[PDB]
Amino acid sequence: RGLFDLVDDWLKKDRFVFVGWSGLLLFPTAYLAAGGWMTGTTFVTSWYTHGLASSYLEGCNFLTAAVSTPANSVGHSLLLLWGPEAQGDFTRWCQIGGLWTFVALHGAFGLIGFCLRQFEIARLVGIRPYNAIAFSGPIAVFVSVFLLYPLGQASWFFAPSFGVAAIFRFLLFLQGFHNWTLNPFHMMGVAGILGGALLCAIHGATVENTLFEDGDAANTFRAFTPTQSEETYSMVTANRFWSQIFGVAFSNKRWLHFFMLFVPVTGLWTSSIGIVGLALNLRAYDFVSQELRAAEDPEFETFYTKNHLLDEGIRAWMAAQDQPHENFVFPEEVLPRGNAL
Amino acid sequence: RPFSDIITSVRYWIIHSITIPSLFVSGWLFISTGLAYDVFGTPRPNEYFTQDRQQVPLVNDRFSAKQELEDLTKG
Amino acid sequence: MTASLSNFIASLIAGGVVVGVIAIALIVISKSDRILR
Amino acid sequence: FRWLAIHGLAIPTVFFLGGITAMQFIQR
Amino acid sequence: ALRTRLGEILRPLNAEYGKVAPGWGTTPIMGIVMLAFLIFLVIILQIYNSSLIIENVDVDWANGIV
Amino acid sequence: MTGPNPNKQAVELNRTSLYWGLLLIFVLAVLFSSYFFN
Amino acid sequence: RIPLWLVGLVGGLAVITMLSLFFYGSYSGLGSSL
Amino acid sequence: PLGISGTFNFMLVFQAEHNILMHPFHMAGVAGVFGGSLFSAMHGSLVTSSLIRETTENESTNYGYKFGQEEETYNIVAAHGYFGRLIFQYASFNNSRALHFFLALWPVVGIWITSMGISTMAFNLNGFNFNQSVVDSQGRVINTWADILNRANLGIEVMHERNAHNFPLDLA
Amino acid sequence: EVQFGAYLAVLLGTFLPALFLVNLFIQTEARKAGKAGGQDSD
Amino acid sequence: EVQFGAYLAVLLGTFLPALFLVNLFIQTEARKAGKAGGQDSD
Amino acid sequence: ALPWYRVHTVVLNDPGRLIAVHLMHTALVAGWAGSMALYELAVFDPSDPVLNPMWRQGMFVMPFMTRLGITDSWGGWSITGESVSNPGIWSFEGVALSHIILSGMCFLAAIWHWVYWDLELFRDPRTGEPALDLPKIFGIHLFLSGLLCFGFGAFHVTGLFGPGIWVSDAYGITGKVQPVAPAWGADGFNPFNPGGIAAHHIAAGIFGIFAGIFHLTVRPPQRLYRALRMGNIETVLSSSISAVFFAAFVTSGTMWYGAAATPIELFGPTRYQWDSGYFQQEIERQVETSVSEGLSESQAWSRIPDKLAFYDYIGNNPAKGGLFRAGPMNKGDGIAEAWLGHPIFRDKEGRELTVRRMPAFFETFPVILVDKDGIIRADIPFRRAESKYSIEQVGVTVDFYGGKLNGQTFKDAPTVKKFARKAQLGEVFEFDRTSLESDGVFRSSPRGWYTYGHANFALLFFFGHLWHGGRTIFRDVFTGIGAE
Amino acid sequence: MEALVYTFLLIGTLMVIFFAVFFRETPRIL
Ligand code: CLA
Ligand code: CLA
Ligand code: CLA
Ligand SMILES: CCCCCCCCCCCCCCCC(=O)OC[C@H](COP(=O)(O)OC[C@@H](O)CO)OC(=O)CCCCCCCCCCCCCCC
Ligand SMILES: CC1=C(/C=C/C(C)=C/C=C/C(C)=C/C=C/C=C(C)/C=C/C=C(C)/C=C/C2=C(C)CCCC2(C)C)C(C)(C)CCC1
Ligand SMILES: CC1=C(/C=C/C(C)=C/C=C/C(C)=C/C=C/C=C(C)/C=C/C=C(C)/C=C/C2=C(C)CCCC2(C)C)C(C)(C)CCC1
Ligand code: OEX
Ligand SMILES: [Fe+2]
Repeated sequence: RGLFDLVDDWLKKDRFVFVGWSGLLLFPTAYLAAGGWMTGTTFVTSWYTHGLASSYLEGCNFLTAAVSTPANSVGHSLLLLWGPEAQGDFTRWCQIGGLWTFVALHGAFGLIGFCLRQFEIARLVGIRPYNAIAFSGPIAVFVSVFLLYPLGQASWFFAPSFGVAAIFRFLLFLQGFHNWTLNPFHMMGVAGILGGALLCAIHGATVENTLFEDGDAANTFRAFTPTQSEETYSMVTANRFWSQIFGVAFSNKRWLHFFMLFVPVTGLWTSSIGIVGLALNLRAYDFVSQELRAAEDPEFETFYTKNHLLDEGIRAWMAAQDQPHENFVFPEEVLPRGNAL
Repeated sequence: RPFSDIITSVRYWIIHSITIPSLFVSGWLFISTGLAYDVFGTPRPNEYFTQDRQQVPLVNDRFSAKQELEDLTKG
Repeated sequence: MTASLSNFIASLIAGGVVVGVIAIALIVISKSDRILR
Repeated sequence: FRWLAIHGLAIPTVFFLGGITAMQFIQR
Repeated sequence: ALRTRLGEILRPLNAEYGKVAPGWGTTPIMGIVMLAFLIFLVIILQIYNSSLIIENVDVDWANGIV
Repeated sequence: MTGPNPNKQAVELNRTSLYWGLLLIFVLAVLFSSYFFN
Repeated sequence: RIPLWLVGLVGGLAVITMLSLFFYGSYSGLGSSL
Repeated sequence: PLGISGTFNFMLVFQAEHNILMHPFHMAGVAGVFGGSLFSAMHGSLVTSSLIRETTENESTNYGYKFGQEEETYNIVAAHGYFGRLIFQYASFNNSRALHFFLALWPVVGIWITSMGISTMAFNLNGFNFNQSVVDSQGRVINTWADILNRANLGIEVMHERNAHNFPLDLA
Repeated sequence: EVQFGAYLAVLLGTFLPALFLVNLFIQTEARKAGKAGGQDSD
Repeated sequence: EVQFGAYLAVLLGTFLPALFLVNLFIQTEARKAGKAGGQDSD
Repeated sequence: ALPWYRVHTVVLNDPGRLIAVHLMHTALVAGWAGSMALYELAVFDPSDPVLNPMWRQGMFVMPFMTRLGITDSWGGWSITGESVSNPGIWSFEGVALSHIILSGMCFLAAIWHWVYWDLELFRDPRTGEPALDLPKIFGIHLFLSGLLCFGFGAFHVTGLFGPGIWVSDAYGITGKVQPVAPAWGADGFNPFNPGGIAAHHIAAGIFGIFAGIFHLTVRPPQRLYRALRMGNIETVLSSSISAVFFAAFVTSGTMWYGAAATPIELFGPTRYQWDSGYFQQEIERQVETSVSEGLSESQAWSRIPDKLAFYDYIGNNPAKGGLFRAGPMNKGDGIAEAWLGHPIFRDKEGRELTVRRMPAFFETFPVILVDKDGIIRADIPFRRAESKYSIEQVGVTVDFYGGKLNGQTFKDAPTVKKFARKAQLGEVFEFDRTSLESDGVFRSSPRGWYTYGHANFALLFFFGHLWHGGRTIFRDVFTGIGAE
Repeated sequence: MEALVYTFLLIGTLMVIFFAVFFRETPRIL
């Protein structure tokens, strides 16, 4: 009837890719985060920001290419193309590291626009919105690492660059400087990721091994029409199996599939709380009862004090080349070496 | 129209037998004519270091960062 | 009135036409592709 | 029409692969 | 269903329930306010970020009067 | 007083969800104790 | 009309000429440490 | 070491001496458990989304499943039409058997491949090494992200077992 | 030297929430024994 | 200087027996609501 | 038959007990703030507000009382140090005891509002079922918050009828509660301008007064009443949470980066005052002007206050603490006593060597002595065998200036190495680590803890926006979906 | 004195594992 109704009926039309209202936020912003990454890893260097090479023009393969974080002198500037740093020039915008905030900002509005996509399709199909709530897990890892972690730090420079090996140094930068593995929020996150991979490997292998005979063929994939009301696997058998192997087992398909949602997602929320606590440098660095004892008793050694000496090697050896803006000129005689290494 | 009925048709490969080589070679000429080093400011292998500047160039200012990169890219 | 303030309002106008040319093109095509009752 | 949906993703992809094959033959 | 003396005063404030303005109403007036408040939040963030420089406005610890 | 509330409900917790919630507390007690004792 | 398996054959060996070209330039040109 | 801090002594020393992160079999099992926790929470949400009304709003959602029943407890056509619009139509498994097989394939193949990464790195066939790989025409080494990753490996290598070594190369 | 307020953190972090979850189970079984009407309802 | 095991004596001497006596009251009211058969038995 | 995570949904269709519950959360919040502030006055020690301020003693809610104009206490001490004969009612003890009395009365009112749940006010006069007119309830409750915003900015802040805001100078030396006149220009959006706070709550209070005048009279459209589900009460909760974590990123933001509403005399310095050398450059600037006015060097450093050098110290950085270490910052290394002075390192050649300072990342950092141009001149070597820059070779002597070591010179390598290690930690202080059993590792300021809670809270409330929000829109299908 | 708490948490965790396996609410059809 009205003008709003014609636009509402056009976006929600059955077509190849469902656009909806949320596609106006997703499809422009996701196309430019992805294309900003493919351009930045192919053409744009890191020679002026980090003093590296992170492009395909500079000989890096898929692994050692990245879209890199800007300089520490930029601080937390948004680095707009028209801004006071770039001033409209495209070429000087790329050399300062403007594509990285271009990827991260238009990417953050892609994950907004993709989670709104999951509320919109669920309302048209008419189902409960648990996909949009389980996808809030990965939103809490993008925001609290690519956004909330460099905000608490000195600049955008201490953020993960969007490249394969550039994530890998961020894994190593976070052990030596922060002792991230000791943090109980990672420990509750590893329990959800390795726990979530566990549940789909079991529920994959128990459904597929309690199937009913619905055909004479040896292939069991053929014997399932999608619109049938009979269940395709014996729940009573699978309960009787695991009650004797493992001792305790699900007797509820509604509780089972909810539990496959809770376990992976909670590991992304609990691990997201800790990385917000490392923006503020509130790290779980030491057990002081272990540290006061190892100072007074020069014979008491645990595995825990062995990890601190591994972190002095990370804090001293890479920090010269890690942070060229700070100009660490270490002598050879201050770098902690071991015996004969 | 189904997708597999498109690519098996001849009229599809009539059009895209011209457009694919005319677009792949334009991606070749975008590099071999040295154009990609000037749009994105990526250093050529000749020009990581210069005769004067023998260190690693860094930006060291918030607001005159455009002017400092005008310095480090002339020589 | 500064360099930074004049460039920002120009981006705000440029942010209006990006929303604009998407919106103007979307109203016109929504007239032609209406669904039969 | 879906010619704008695919070719927004495929016309760039062949253009960048025209550049990635050219960078294999570039040396110092 | 217990009449109290304070309940008698506030009763016309709750006596309406679910009356609507028919049509689109004041919705286009609201969006012009929401478009305006979106521009307001962008501006005061960019002042704070030093990505929008205003003359005689410096984002630094200033001498409050003692 | 006034009348009885028609919104009275009952709370349930089966034997299954007891052992989840017990094990949830003890494993969080195992995990976070070492940091609290410091 | 073209048989579909001919299409996946010609495009499939075209990818091998693209991939093995990329593993070629790991040992020559830039990024080869020569 | 059978412990918790002993595990991270094991992982870091294994990084300096073998470079596991660049090895493509740790790469094929990070994809196994990131993918595994994806398809876990992606399958577990689409079942819980499309549950059929069998309870009231006062009692629990889970009590609409009686144990050993023969009726299907969720509209599988509903969750197929949702994911058939969330990405596109042809990327959705209508077959629930082939769906519940892909949940068992992806992690298990990812951990078979990974556990034969530790095995092939037990015999000192390490991961990739792209240190000093990018040079200018003059021949000076241009750093990459692998060179920054190398300086993290050199810090752990010169500090692990700080008294056990006597000779310049950790052969063990 | 350990913090002596951590004993109160842990042993009340165990007992107070775990004794809570026991109570929701005991009154659950009492309502089921309450309706059932035999030998235990009273 | 006080004994640091007295905090554990008092605060568990309060809470553990007092949370016990709460449980015997909650299951008492659940049995009474269990037999009564209206809106709360379930 | 409710699960344990749905026990508090019996209050959905009961407005009379919706208040008694919301009064009980209020009686616990107010009883916390009273009993927290009573706990802090038993712990606070006003012996030296220069080297032991309230932000060293872990005072959390106490910088929120002194921010809005409370300096005196019934003991007679003050945070400004000036003595008082009588603070009257509103002191630290008067506020703490009044948030308790408010808690006891919101407790008793919630017993009333729970028992007498059946009031005619909450019934619908057209159907009889318990209803809340959520558009006009929003008009009333927004008009009230327009008055309390405009009333705060015009009277409490500007000092018309109030004390005003704690203001300070640029470098945290002088600070006092005073009325603040509003700054209406573009300078009001400078967040370090305290006049912008007065101009905000006056301006935005008026907008909140006359939005309640709008949202009382004008009823919602038919479209927006159905689209935003304004008959349901959970669309209030879905969108109130969105207005609450959004507020919590802002306050955790402006606590962490600093604002005029977060003075560094109450919460402590930010980390960006250590990274940029905000106090190192200032202490030198008050010496560059002193030496230029014909002075000896030790008389120039003696003019520097002990408070100004106390901010130039890495133990006051909030980015140095840890998470599971607990207590005040005085548990870190002890209560500071005096300033040991400013050591100046000179070699046997006589040039000036500055100790390279520890960044906030590094827990451990090698002691490095650098001259004016960046050349490494001396250090303390890890490997003592092949040593080429040791202090024994270079012959570095230390010279103090100001503080209690005013004119002294230590020349041997045992003593110079002891002062070279403690000079990378900012300034050099004498502490008292035996009063609180100070173990020897740095803690965090209340600036650091406030940013921790209210930014981990706001991330959790983002999940509550998606849960309670998707529960509002999808309300007809939460028993399940129909198979037809 | 400190390790006594850690031992009580560990064997206390193994108690509720024992009761969950053997005293489980046995599910029944009909
Ligand atoms: C403004 C705050 C607010 C309010 C008023 C509500 C209100 C409600 N929520 Mg909601 N929620 C919120 C925030 C809020 N929520 C946030 C931030 C999240 C994300 C974590 C959620 C996630 C959420 C879910 C997932 C669910 C609800 C549900 C409910 C309903 C019943 C609550 C219940 O039974 O819990 C009863 C809780 C208990 C008996 C014990 C909980 C014990 C907690 C976990 C630890 C102890 C709390 C601790 C002392 C609090 C410290 C204070 C801290 C908040 C600062 C009710 C309408 C339920 C619902 O939809 O109703 C059908 C439901 O399933 N909420
Ligand atoms: C006379 C005019 C006047 C003046 C001088 C001020 C002055 C001020 N206003 Mg105010 N205001 C006014 C009128 C005025 N107001 C009116 C009429 C309204 C309408 C009612 C408002 C509404 C308003 C709001 C809503 C806010 C202000 C704020 C401010 C402060 C700006 C400086 C600052 O710290 O912001 C810092 C700037 C921001 C915090 C930008 C907000 C953008 C958010 C944070 C983006 C991120 C959102 C996202 C959910 C976070 C998670 C993402 C994460 C990954 C980063 C300052 C006190 C801000 C304030 O109180 O902060 C202390 C603020 O948030 N004003
Ligand atoms: C009778 C009124 C009254 C007064 C005068 C005080 C006074 C005080 N309280 Mg208290 N309090 C009260 C009631 C009161 N309290 C009640 C009823 C409660 C229970 C809820 C509390 C709970 C409480 C706590 C928990 C704390 C205090 C604290 C304080 C002290 C500092 C206040 C402060 O910094 O808040 C700052 C207040 C704010 C930042 C509120 C901001 C409001 C947000 C931004 C509104 C935004 C939404 C808005 C409505 C949108 C519409 C805007 C529209 C105009 C356009 C101060 C002495 C603090 C203290 O030191 O305790 C000893 C403290 O931590 N109060
Ligand atoms: C030699 C081998 C013999 C078998 C060894 C036995 C060990 C088995 C472990 C018992 C699990 C008990 C947890 C109770 C859990 C409980 O009782 O759940 C009972 C639950 C049954 O659910 P139903 O379908 O009955 O529930 C339907 C509804 O009522 C839901 O409330 O079973 C499961 O879901 C358990 C599956 C996950 C199993 C979780 C195990 C996690 C591993 C243990 C982690 C702790 C180890 C800590 C050590 C420090
Ligand atoms: C940045 C930017 C921009 C742009 C954007 C865009 C437009 C982009 C796009 C782009 C794109 C979008 C890109 C793409 C790329 C692609 C590629 C380059 C691909 C490749 C591939 C490959 C290489 C793969 C491989 C393979 C194969 C082939 C088969 C088998 C398998 C495998 C996987 C191995 C703009 C203008 C806005 C401006 C601003 C900035
Ligand atoms: C009756 C009455 C009264 C009284 C009152 C009182 C005395 C009050 C008190 C009150 C109180 C005194 C209260 C308190 C409260 C508190 C609270 C409520 C708290 C809680 C907290 C929480 C629970 C938290 C938690 C946590 C933790 C612990 C850790 C970390 C995390 C968190 C934060 C979560 C009077 C006489 C006046 C009047 C008449 C009547
Ligand atoms: O033992 Mn255990 O860690 Ca395998 O590397 Mn050689 O050995 Mn000893 O050093 Mn390094
Ligand atoms: Fe399944």
